[PDB]
Amino acid sequence: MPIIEQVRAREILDSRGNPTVEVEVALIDGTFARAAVPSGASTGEHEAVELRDGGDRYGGKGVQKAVQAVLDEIGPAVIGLNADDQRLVDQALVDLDGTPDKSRLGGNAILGVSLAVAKAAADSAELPLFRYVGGPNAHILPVPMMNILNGGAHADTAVDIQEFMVAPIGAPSFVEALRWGAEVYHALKSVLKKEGLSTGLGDAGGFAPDVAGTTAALDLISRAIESAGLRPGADVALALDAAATEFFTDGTGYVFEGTTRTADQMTEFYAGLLGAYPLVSIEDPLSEDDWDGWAALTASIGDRVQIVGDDIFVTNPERLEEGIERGVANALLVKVNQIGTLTETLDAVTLAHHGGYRTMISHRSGETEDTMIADLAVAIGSGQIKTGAPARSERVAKYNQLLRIEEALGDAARYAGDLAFPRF
Amino acid sequence: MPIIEQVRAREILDSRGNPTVEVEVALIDGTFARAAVPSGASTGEHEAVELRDGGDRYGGKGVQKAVQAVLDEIGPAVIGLNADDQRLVDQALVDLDGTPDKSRLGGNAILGVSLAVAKAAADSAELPLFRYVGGPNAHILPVPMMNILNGGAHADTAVDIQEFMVAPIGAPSFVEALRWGAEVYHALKSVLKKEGLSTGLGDAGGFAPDVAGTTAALDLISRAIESAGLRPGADVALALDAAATEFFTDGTGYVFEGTTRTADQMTEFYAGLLGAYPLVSIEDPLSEDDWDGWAALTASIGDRVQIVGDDIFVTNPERLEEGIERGVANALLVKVNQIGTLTETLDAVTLAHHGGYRTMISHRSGETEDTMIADLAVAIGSGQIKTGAPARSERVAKYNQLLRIEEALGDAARYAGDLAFPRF
Amino acid sequence: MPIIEQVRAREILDSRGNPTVEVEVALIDGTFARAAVPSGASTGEHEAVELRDGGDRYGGKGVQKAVQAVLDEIGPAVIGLNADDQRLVDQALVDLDGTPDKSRLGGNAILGVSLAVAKAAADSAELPLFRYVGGPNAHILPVPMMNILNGGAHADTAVDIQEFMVAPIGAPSFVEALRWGAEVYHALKSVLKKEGLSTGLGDAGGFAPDVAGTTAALDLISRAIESAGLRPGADVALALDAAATEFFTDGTGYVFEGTTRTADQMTEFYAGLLGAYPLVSIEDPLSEDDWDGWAALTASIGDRVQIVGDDIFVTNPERLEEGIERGVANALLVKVNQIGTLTETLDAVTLAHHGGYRTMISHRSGETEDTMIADLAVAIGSGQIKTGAPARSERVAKYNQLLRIEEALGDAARYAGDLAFPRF
Amino acid sequence: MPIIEQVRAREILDSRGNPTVEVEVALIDGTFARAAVPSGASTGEHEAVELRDGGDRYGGKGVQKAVQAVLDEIGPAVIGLNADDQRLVDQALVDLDGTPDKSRLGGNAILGVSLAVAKAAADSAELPLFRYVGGPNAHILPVPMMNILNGGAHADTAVDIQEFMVAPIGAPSFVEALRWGAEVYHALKSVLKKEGLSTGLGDAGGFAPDVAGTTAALDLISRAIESAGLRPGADVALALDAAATEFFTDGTGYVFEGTTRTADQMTEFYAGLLGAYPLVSIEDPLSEDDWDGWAALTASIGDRVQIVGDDIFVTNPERLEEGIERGVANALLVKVNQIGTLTETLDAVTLAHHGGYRTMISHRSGETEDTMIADLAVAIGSGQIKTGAPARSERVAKYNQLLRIEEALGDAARYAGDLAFPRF
Ligand SMILES: [Mg+2]
Ligand SMILES: [Mg+2]
Ligand SMILES: [Mg+2]
Ligand SMILES: [Mg+2]
Repeated sequence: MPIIEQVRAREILDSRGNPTVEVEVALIDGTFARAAVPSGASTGEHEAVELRDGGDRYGGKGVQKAVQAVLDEIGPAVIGLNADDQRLVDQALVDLDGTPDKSRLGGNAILGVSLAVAKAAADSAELPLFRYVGGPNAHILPVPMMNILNGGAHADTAVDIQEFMVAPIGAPSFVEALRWGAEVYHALKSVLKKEGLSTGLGDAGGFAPDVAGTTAALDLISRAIESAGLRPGADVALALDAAATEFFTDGTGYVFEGTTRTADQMTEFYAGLLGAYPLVSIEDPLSEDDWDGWAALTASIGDRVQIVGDDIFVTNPERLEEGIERGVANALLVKVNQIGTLTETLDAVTLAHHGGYRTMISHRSGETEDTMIADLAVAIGSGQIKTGAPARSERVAKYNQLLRIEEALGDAARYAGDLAFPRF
Repeated sequence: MPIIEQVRAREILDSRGNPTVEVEVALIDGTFARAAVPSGASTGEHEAVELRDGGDRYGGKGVQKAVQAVLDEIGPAVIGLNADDQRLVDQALVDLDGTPDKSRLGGNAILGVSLAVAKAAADSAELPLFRYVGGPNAHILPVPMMNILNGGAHADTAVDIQEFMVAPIGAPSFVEALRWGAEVYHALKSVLKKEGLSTGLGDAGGFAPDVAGTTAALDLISRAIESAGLRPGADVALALDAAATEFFTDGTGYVFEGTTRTADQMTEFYAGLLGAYPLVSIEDPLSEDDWDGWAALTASIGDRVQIVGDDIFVTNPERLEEGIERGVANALLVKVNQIGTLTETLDAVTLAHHGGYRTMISHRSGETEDTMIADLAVAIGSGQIKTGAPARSERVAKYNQLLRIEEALGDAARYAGDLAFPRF
Repeated sequence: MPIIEQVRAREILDSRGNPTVEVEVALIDGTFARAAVPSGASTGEHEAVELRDGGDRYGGKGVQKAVQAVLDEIGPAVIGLNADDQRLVDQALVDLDGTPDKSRLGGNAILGVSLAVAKAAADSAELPLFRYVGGPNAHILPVPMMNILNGGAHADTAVDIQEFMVAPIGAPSFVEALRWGAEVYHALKSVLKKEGLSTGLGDAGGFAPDVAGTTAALDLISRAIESAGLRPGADVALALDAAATEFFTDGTGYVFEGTTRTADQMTEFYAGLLGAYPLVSIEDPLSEDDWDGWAALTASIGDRVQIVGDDIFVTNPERLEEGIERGVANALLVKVNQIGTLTETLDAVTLAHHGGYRTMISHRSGETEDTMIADLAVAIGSGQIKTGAPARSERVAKYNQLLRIEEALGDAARYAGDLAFPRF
Repeated sequence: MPIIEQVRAREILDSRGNPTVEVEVALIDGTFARAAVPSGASTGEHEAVELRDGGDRYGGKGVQKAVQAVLDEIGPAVIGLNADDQRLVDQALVDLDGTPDKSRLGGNAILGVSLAVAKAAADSAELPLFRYVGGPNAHILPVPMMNILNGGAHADTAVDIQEFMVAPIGAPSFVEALRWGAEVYHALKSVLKKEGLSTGLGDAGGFAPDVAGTTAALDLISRAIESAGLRPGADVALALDAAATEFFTDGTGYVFEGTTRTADQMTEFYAGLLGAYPLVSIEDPLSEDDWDGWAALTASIGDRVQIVGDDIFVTNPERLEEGIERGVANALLVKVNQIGTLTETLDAVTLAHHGGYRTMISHRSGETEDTMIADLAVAIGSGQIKTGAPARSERVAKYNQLLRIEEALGDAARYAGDLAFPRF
């Protein structure tokens, strides 16, 4: 019954106003599903390749070639397959491209199809997406890791740390956790007026105030948590995405808060912040190929704090395996578009989970109205999601979808809360 | 649509000819599913309680009280629930019993319903059981851990080790792995005739030859592997279930091969066998509450060999958590009937997998024609199953079901093979 | 509507771990049915031929050639036929083979299809298999003839009689009859410990104790019946399968309990046991082509005791006709795989029933999880089944299926009990 | 699905213009079936009781009380039952009447319902009636036993033998057998004109010529067979229904061809005719309670000729059992209305078939347009039917239905031919 009958794509805009791919899949039983592909502002070196058109149109970021690839080549390869055979469909897509990085049809063309197929299979089975992907034990609502203040390559300030997140770990439920996050984001606006700092927003929906650096930024978020009537750490803890590749010079070191520092010095710095602040997680504290520094840092602070690989793993099973052997990080950031299929995303989660590593499902800078990642975070029981500040519908659509999943689960829902961060 | 409409149970016989519970669930959409409950010959102290009738009938092992509980109390609690809400159904069963060990309605009455509901939900979604429970990424065929020679409480011999298993890790596919296992079991019969040793079978379908002890038994299996044209270790490795509670005296020590030994001495013994034999796994090397010995042994040999907790964990999240904190074992044996629900089984797998621990899905001595555990092993991607020697349909029905799942997965199937045992 | 649309086979394992054929049939109305083929350890000379692959694989017992025959030749001959036309389908299979013994496609390839078609027709009619084959008057639950102690070619002992069965004839219902059988099998284990005799199992799930011979074996079973609180004969009677071909030399005589004896002497021996023991049935008391001895023996004791032809008839209408004319035996053992189709099985039953002969539906040494024979025994109202000891799911699956049929029939069920053996 | 929803009866006329019962049954799935009850001109003492109204209407033979019983009592007892549970339905009817002979609601009210239910179940299963009752092996077309010349209580002539039948045993198919029967009946009319004998018809559609007696009558039928171009015996054999109760005086003897004779003398007479004429069957050669004579006669000629019990058995399992023990007759006449249910009819067939006895399905003098008995004769593989001369649609409707069943069976049809009468 859930036989793929039709596949079409169109060019749409992402939350930053740049083009991205949207796919629709129709099954012979009348099932219709739609999936949209996110896009990162700055991409890892090792991510799957997005096909972009080049030329004058949309500053060269058009995706009419990806749309044409879905119609000319991918559609004809998957019509007649069963939508339930996700692995067969993703294999057919990977084999049809024939490149390691999906540079021929584009990670953007292939992921659209992989996701739309998974959605059509779940509709066909009459199961919500989280249940279809995760089975009947998918019930864990994740701690929302909300980026309410920006630095690094996301601003023109003194702050080299890219994202400052709040984590409402002490909340009893996801519905309360979301409210705590909202009320801290609103308090932080009011505190930014109090100090004459800018309340202008950036791409991920958080603030970019021109502050001294890392500790200044943390101090303001602590204020905001207290302003909201919540206790820092016990109620709302903190996390960073250093995105340290962005302030790394190839062969050279970490140009960080007006000094060049070694992997080991960055480590000293981070251990500093652990002592002074309620930190549950630090993502990309060192750069995408700094294999020895990462190993050193994990060994130094990995018992004290979740260490998350983003750019170093790019959701890539080959790269995560290298890090697990090397004792590199204790968590994986999961970005479906880094790898290009749902199948390869879940193989990477499996390697992580079976390996002792936690997962954090992540948005991209360039998001869509698509909420698949809220379903995915519950499906894999990550207990953690990074999908933005509680402002901008490309962020809030995910939180709204988590409210809906929590409601659907009833007394079966469990909020990960402090059990996501047992090192804290 | 998949609303529970009717629930009935009956008394049937298990593979040992003792009574057990069979449940049927009908949904309002016409879906009908049947599940049978296995039973262990010797049970752990901490396992969920089976309701048995007592009295003259079937040596007191009747289950007409469990059948009556399904009709009088459980049926009325779950009619009207949705079969897809496994967690809601299992919660309703656990709340209705109201005991920690399921001593009021019986782990046997509750598990029948939990399993039959999961089967009816999968039929209703039109998904094979492994896909419904594991999602579209369920594709790993497990290494069959085949018990071809018995000792301990399963014989009256000098052999204190309970089960001697072959593991066809070097096979390219599950279909070949099964054949390798069969051909080694058949070769071992012929080798047992050659030495005038008995070829009479026991409960798990393997041999119980009266041999010197552990090393004698290993030597005969090595012969059999070679007799089959396979290389010990590279093609067919070995595993034990010591079931060391069976030769443990409370407060006293391990009465093992004509000596009382300490946890540490047992450890010396096991490290001995690692050096001399291609061992991938040892299960219950020490007793169900020997928390300090287990920790010591894991630390000593856990890097060299999978260490499996059976009786020490009884598939119980509270007990597995205690072992993970204490650094006790690196794998969990998964026996649905030890805990009493599918929900609590998957919570225990989740704790294991997320914790770095491997899983091995297990049969019970008293099995049925039911093949749910073949589906479960693929659903959770355990990469390992312990469901008997390749003789007796209560064992072979599971292997036959794994052939069927492999065939259904097509080029999406992956055989766990040597990737199940990275320490070897 | 019940038009055969698809036919596929696969290689699976039987209860002895040797390969056998499994067939699936799909009808255009969405009906899906599965049937598995049993296999005998030692076969009659005149049985339908099993195709086996030869070569190294599985000791030459592979059935990939039978699987290929189902896909290459049988499938194409029966797609488009109506599943309800069993006789047309079986004729098409017999004509396509074109041999008298089914040596071209294999009795194993043809029976799989014949059985799977009958199952799909019954599902399509929405009738349980026993009702579809036997009509609305199929309601007689058979006396289970349970082989709890082995001799002959099934052991290396002094006992030349192959099977010693208990028959719970005085039971009020099949559910009680099964319990009586179980409780006698369990009592007999305990009595075998008491005498230091082995409790190791053989292929049919019974014991093979090294005892003096026939009378010794009977004495132990009588003890076991009494140990269970039942009266020998009135509650639990006895039956033998001598399988006398196994101890016959072509042209020479019956090498039986350390003497060569004539057909007439064997007869004297059997008449001896009738006098001393509550015997309801003796199967193959003389060899497969000893036409004159059989006639002599039937005339001598046929009024005192059921005499069953197994190897002499091989469920073959041509051979049963020869025996009915010659006054040879008063019952037929019915083994679907001896003849190769359901149609030819029922033609043989018809000849038997219309001829005054009773029928006993039989398992094979190599069984599957398939329970078709429980349905067949009720469908033809045999009042007698031989499907093993009440241990091993390849045996117990049949007894469990008889419990289910009894339950489905309600107050319409009748237990054959002592009305199966009017000579006793 | 095939749940009995509605049951209604009406009064209709039989082939003799007397009232009889017609029943309709509707199932909740929309299945509608109609059955009519035959009636015998002269009934056996032991037959099930027909309810008749008494009074002026239709000479007291009205059945409005039977119609009222179906609406007032039987309908309410069987609405809600499953039509497939024939045994449960027939039991409910037998229990509701509560008499041994069905004298409270009438064998006529109960049989209508039993038959209409069986028809509705077969429609619901989408199986022709013969296949639903007999299973997929129902394929034997019976030899038509055609009564072309009447005597006894069916005429006012010198002929005490009630029915003279032709049996086209040497025909290759039922379609040819029917034609042979027709052509002999037509030839016999022409031969009756040649001798100035009457060609006026009686109730069973045959001739009643005023001839000398038995041998005269046989001689005329032989002529007719030859006149048709067929060989007596090899092509068309003979059978009688003596109906000897009709010429028996209680305690006294057999007033037969102008003499009072003993059971033994009747026997001498019959053995006489065997020597002189190609006789395959003689029905009721002695009276309904002449148990010792019947036994004597069977022993004398039973090896030479089928001996059929009609009035002595009345299709009654209790009475057939008495005859089988006493060695009384070798065949049973099967008249559904003698017993009152389909279930009890098939129990009687089962006892017969399993007992070495043949069956002959029979019409009644008072028949309807109903053809159920053609289906029943194939369903039970009787190989013999007695349903009249090949004239009158109450007779020919059955033959026409056998043509239809033969056509539907295709190359699966087998004509019983000479295999119905192995003694000839
Ligand atoms: Mg990042
Ligand atoms: Mg164990
Ligand atoms: Mg035999
Ligand atoms: Mg008559």
